[PDB]
Amino acid sequence: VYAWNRKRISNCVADYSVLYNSASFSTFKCYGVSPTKLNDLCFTNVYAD
Amino acid sequence: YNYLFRLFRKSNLKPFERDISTEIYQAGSTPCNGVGFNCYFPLQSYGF
Repeated sequence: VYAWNRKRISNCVADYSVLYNSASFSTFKCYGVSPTKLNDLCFTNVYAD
Repeated sequence: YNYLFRLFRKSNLKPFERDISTEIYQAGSTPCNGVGFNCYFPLQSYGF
């Protein structure tokens, strides 16, 4: 946690449903945006830490 | 915590519609059985 790996996500299609429909997680949350709407929205850049 | 709002619904409210429902909300492709993960109580509090 002192040295987190960041991935930059770009030039690709992002199926967030593979995250939010998966029972593989002890917690899942989204802020300012509904997770089901992330299958419609498009972004200049995305980042994963 | 005495004040609450509805965080989720199956469809948007019509003009001057009112909905007191405490039924569990199905947030994804999971069977919720009216009782957890992707199966949330739709009323939530600001905690002012």
